[PDB]
Amino acid sequence: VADYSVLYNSTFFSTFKCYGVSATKLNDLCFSNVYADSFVVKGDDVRQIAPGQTGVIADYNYKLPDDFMGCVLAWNTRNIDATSTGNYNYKYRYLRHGKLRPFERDISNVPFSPDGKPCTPPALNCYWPLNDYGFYTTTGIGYQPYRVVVLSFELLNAPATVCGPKLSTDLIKNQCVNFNFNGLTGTGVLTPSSKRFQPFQQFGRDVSDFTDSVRDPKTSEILDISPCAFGGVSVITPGTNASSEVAVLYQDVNCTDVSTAIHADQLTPAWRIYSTGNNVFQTQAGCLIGAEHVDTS
Amino acid sequence: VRLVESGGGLVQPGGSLRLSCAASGFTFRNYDIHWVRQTTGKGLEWVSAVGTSGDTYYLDSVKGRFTISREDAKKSVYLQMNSLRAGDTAMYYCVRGDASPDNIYYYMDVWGTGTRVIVSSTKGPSVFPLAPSSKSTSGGTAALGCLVKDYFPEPVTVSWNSGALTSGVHTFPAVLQSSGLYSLSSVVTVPSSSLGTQTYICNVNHKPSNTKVDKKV
Amino acid sequence: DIQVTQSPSPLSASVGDRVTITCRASQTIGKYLNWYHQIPGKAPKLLISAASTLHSGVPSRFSGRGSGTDFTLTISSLQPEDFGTYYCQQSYSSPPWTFGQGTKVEIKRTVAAPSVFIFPPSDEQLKSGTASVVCLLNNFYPREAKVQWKVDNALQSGNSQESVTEQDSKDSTYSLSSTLTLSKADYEKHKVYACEVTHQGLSSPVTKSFNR
Repeated sequence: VADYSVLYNSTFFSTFKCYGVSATKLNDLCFSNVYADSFVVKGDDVRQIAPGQTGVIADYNYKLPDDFMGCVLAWNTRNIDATSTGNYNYKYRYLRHGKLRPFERDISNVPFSPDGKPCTPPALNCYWPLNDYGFYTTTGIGYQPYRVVVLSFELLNAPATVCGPKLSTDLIKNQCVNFNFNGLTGTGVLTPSSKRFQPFQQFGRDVSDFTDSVRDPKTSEILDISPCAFGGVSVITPGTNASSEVAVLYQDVNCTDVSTAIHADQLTPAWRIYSTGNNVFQTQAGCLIGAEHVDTS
Repeated sequence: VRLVESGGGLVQPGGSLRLSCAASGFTFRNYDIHWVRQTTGKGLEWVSAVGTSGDTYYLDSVKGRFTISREDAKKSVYLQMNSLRAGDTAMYYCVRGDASPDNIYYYMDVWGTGTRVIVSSTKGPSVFPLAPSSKSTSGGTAALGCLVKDYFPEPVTVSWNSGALTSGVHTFPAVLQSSGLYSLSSVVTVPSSSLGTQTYICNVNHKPSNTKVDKKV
Repeated sequence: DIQVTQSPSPLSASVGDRVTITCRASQTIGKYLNWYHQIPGKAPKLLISAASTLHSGVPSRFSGRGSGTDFTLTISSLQPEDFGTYYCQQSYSSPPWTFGQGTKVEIKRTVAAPSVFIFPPSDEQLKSGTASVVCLLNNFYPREAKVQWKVDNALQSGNSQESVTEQDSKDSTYSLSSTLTLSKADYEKHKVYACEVTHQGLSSPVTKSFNR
């Protein structure tokens, strides 16, 4: 699961080049197969790592097809791969018959001549076709060891082995919202309590065989969904011949979430010419929206 | 989906001045934000852009100088210009790129309005009056002169008596001189009878020093 | 990087429906090439997608084709409200995000004879130490004529600035204003100032001069 977190952060790379895939939109694609190619170049010689660019470090050491479709990186290591008394540790091939093929590696070590010529070290002009770099400390910008990491992205006919990261949402608590905790779908109010779950227990149900709570798959293992407000709304009418004002009688509610739903237009039986002036809450309240709680008898 | 620009540029090369790019009702949490430089006849080279993650890219030429910052809830993107040079004065835009399947390309369809950071310092325009009316050519056709110089900005217009006849004439866009100032050459076509008739008053205004001036040429 | 080039000369518009707007590059790309459009005066906008993802906003008449390394912009019958500079951007290299050069599509018009007029500097201008000779060139369609400055039978160049206006919607002509900036001493030293105009619609170069 390629997260691509170390590539965006720590902006210290010299050349962050992407050819086929977008440099920004990478947390959503599902690549078929990825590969890594690591090598150390000498300073400004990193100019032939693009499709079409030819030269001496493009057909003798590492080749590249016309359609690479991937990103490449390069970070400076002058303070690591450089000494003050000789850093002869990296070499490159610059003499070979023809050009290399896409994704080809050759570790041969033998003098080359396209006329036979076994090339005993002195024959007339025979020499080793491998020159060493000039890595030192007191040099210029164009003579510094650069480690180029080539990320070969592929989209061949294969299942989605490598994909982007899966960003989780925020934890909206104390509100009747939809929840999806890795398969557990539905709608409820996320509120904590004083229960004690076991380390191996992932989710928990109630006595009515209904999902009660579950640890957050993300982090901060706490309780989970509580049921929302519901019931049978009744109408209190003192008689059509007497008056024409009524009052809602929401069966079993706290008279606090219903007011928020009405003020935010969230309740299903939302009348168009209805308002709210006062809310009373008792045992089996039936919030009397439009009535006064007088202390008489 | 529409973006509105704000601010501008007045400081000298070597100071700090940030910009801003607003947003609209579109969900600005998964798309990207780019910047476009229009120098009115030059190249538009910019790659610096930030996304939802910690992606912080910069241009190869101007690297480590200009910082980028975006805010999802505020729906605003800022761009501070530190260590400003003399060859970066141009028009800055704000677009949004996106790919259809996942990564085909960048849309850059929705553009903005544009913002300029004119560095250095403004100048107060000067108008050369007493244009030659008839000294060598009396008959035929001629034109007057309301050439203006010594001004950094050009938010001006040349009206001819707010419209009196039906001839058809327009002004000329100014060009940047070697010293660092602009120059405009306003002309007007003469009617069949212009000698001893209604004159033309060049209504030059909108001076940075807030000093109006009018004179017949 | 991906060196992308466009047409060297802007192609005008006429009653036809065939243009030569190209977006050739150095390397080869399958479909990683978009197309934009910038109207002079306002901000640019997306015109043609990668030949297979045409979105809304742009009419269906504006088509797009491309394959291999030679890209062409097949446009239908042009409209007077669909003119401007068409740009294109490559999608094969993320760091070097560069746009096109510019392919303006102005409207064909009868080659018009440039109104050759010259205006000497005012007397009050010499009191400040400067002198500017203005030569007016109006009412001409071909935007290819360059102004030649000759002072005392000597060719002068480098100290002249020209200003070209946009194509008007009334007569479809252009207007050019060339100003020769000279010092006070160099102005008082010379007496003859001629403005040579070489235009395609003129059988002979019209040169206007005056005496100081």
